[PDB]
Amino acid sequence: GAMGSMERASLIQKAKLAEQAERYEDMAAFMKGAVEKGEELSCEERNLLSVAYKNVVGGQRAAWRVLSSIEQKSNEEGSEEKGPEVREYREKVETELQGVCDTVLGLLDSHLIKEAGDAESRVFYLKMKGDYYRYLAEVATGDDKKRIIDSARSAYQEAMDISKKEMPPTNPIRLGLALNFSVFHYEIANSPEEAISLAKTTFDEAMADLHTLSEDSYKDSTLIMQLLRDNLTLWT
Amino acid sequence: GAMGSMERASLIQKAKLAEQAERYEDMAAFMKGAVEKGEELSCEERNLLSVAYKNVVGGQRAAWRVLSSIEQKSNEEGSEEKGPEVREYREKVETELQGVCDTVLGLLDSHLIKEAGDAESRVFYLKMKGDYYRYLAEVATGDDKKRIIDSARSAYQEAMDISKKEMPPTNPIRLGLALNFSVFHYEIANSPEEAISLAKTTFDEAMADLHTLSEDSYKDSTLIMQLLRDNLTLWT
Amino acid sequence: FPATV
Amino acid sequence: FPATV
Ligand SMILES: C=CC(C)(C)OC[C@H]1O[C@H](O[C@@H]2C3=C([C@H](C)CN4CCCCC4)C[C@H](O)[C@]3(C)/C=C3/[C@@H](COC)CC[C@@]3(C)C[C@H]2O)[C@H](O)[C@@H](O)[C@@H]1O
Ligand SMILES: C=CC(C)(C)OC[C@H]1O[C@H](O[C@@H]2C3=C([C@H](C)CN4CCCCC4)C[C@H](O)[C@]3(C)/C=C3/[C@@H](COC)CC[C@@]3(C)C[C@H]2O)[C@H](O)[C@@H](O)[C@@H]1O
Ligand SMILES: [Mg+2]
Ligand SMILES: [Mg+2]
Ligand SMILES: [Mg+2]
Ligand SMILES: [Mg+2]
Ligand SMILES: [Mg+2]
Ligand SMILES: [Mg+2]
Repeated sequence: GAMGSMERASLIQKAKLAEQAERYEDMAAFMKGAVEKGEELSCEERNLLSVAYKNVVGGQRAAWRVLSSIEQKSNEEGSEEKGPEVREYREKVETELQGVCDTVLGLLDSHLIKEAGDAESRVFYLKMKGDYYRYLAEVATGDDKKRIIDSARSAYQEAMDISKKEMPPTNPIRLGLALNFSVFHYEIANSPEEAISLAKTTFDEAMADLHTLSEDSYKDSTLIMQLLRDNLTLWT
Repeated sequence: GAMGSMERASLIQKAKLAEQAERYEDMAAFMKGAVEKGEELSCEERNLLSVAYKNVVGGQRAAWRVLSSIEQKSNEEGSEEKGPEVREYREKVETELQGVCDTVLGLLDSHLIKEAGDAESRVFYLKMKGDYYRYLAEVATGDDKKRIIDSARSAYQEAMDISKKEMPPTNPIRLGLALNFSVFHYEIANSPEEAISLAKTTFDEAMADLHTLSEDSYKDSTLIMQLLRDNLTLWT
Repeated sequence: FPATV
Repeated sequence: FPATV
């Protein structure tokens, strides 16, 4: 790997520089190199890993959506045939996106999840696993769509089970997991009632736990609670 | 070249899709492939080429500035030594930026400029040549800084001479050339009086030509006139 | 689109 | 920074 000759601490330092410069591809490459040193990640390092890949795939998803929209318009009644280029370029972006998802899932499977025993690491990585299968599901249309959806659900469910046993309701990782699993239900799994139920139960239980939330996690958790409320407002 | 097997028209079509998806690296690669087909570019195609590379290098410049700022702070009195990583990563971004500039300059030199005879193409490409040497100048500190600055000036000057002879004062390419050459004077060449004089003369002459400006070019030209005024307000 | 984190 | 186009 191209990062094999760089010190772990230098990779972490450069991932932080890349974040400041909004160079998310570089950030992800640095964090992949750090993971490949074979040591567990600290809490701050997990956050750098997640932010890097979330931003890379986020841009790919935005571009894929633009191109898929064009492609669907091109396949409507009365649209002029303009050849294979829209499909080809959508496929190009899609394959790149799938490659990034596969890279993240490979890091999680070797060997971040196996070695994560504390709830704050295990839930975090399982959430990421669900998220990256969800992004694969967004673009999947072949015979593997159902398996991809099942893999996302299984990861989210294991994370949910651990989070309810081991974390308080206002823990930001627990809240963010529930936010995203609720979106999975609504947008991926054709289960809007489950999505709404999860968002509402999560929000209500977090409210009753606010009297215990730390001032340090308050911004993160209240933001995620607001996102739960935003989704509920969109869905009801 | 990786685009050698794709039809010219397909490259142009995909550059337009990439622009819509804000995939500027892809856009630039498609337009480089189109240029390498060996035919002159139309006016719309020139614009796609310019927008693609302007956005690629624009992001690199923004990241370089963030990292150079960190680097300079790290070299101040009382700053703790944190090793080679900031310099290394700034150098990495810088080398990538230089590579993109070199690629654009190579396309212009082979063979866009040689074959451009109409003013609207020749001035456009010479402006681009000045711009990409200017971006090289922004990061240059070695013995080549002066030569790079001279190359930018020579390109901008040839473009200026053609533009004043062959285009009306409110032509957007003429206006944009003058805007950028004025910035070159102020920020690169340590010639603020020349920068101010050029911006003022350009603005005043364009005002007196507005009664001839087409409704189609009105938005572009009035925007650039506003940018000239903005710079003059910053500089005086 | 709905919000995720 | 000053504006360019
Ligand atoms: C920039 C520096 C680095 C080192 C990269 O840290 C980024 C952020 O990492 C922490 O935050 C975390 C995360 C986010 C919160 C919601 C952002 N937060 C919102 C309110 C204001 C302050 C910032 C989003 C990220 O995607 C980030 C890392 C991601 C997650 C999700 C990860 O699933 C795998 C689960 C929930 C959340 C939000 C945990 C949350 O704890 C700090 O606590 C923040 O201070 C800090 O900005
Ligand atoms: C998106 C579709 C594509 C095919 C890529 O076209 C982009 C734009 O190309 C034209 O515009 C041109 C350029 C810009 C003008 C200023 C933008 N304009 C501002 C007011 C509102 C409408 C948009 C910026 C570009 O960087 C663009 C292409 C660049 C330049 C400079 C290029 O030096 C080498 C010289 C001046 C200018 C501004 C010429 C200007 O003619 C159209 O006329 C616009 O409609 C259109 O959006
Ligand atoms: Mg070591
Ligand atoms: Mg595919
Ligand atoms: Mg339940
Ligand atoms: Mg052909
Ligand atoms: Mg250098
Ligand atoms: Mg003069």
